Amino acid sequence: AKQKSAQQELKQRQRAEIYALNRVMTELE
Amino acid sequence: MDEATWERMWKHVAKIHPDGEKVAQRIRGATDLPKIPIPSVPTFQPSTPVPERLEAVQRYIRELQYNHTGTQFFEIKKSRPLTGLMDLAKEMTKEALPIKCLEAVILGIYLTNSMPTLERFPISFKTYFSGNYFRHIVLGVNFAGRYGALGMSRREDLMYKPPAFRTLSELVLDFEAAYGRCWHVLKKVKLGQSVSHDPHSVEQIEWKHSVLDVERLGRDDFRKELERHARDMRL
Repeated sequence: AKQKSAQQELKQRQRAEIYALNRVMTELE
Repeated sequence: MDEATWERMWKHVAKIHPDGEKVAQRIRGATDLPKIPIPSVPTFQPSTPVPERLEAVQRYIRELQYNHTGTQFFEIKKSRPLTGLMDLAKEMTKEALPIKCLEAVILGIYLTNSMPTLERFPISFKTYFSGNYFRHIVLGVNFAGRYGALGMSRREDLMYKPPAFRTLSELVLDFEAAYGRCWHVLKKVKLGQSVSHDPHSVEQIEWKHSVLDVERLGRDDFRKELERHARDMRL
């Protein structure tokens, strides 16, 4: 319901940032 | 993850990266981040030969990318029963986040449980370099009598080997040669038993059925030990 769409939109936001971070950390070698 | 964990990761990034804070500044809250497509779990026709299936499993594992963030997103208790680890493998598939060496082994098992003619078993390495010890693990596989490996590594030659090696020794010494090319000495090899194909199995992975000391054994005693272990995996 509307509670569950907030947890899918919070995990999508985190994933995007996690991969942006992974890119930055990968190019620190 | 929750907010505590989430803010742990960013403070840990703040320490390890040179300009730790500006990196969080630029990424957290950003409206124009690249949307990452969720990787499709590989499914196989019964006509597809198992080696082609393994290439697809390895591509999917790579697709998730190696986890460089310094915070591991999927804790792996090596003593959990298989049905617990397979629940966790299912969640890696649904969350679709970066992974490291141990997580790819669990994923490799989950994705190959549909291949009963394929034997799976963990292989872990302890290597030494410049005063430090290093631990790595891959998923050894046997198909139609030949050996290969699935895994995730920071180096291309320390993960995927197609099942072409005629003996287990050749597979492991290939890994030793790859370690030597980047100046790591192979100290110890730990080989587990075959993993059941039942994703609901209540049994543990036996991670340490054989432990071989490659220097205290010597070359030929190291190879005969790997061959007894291969024989012991044909129960």
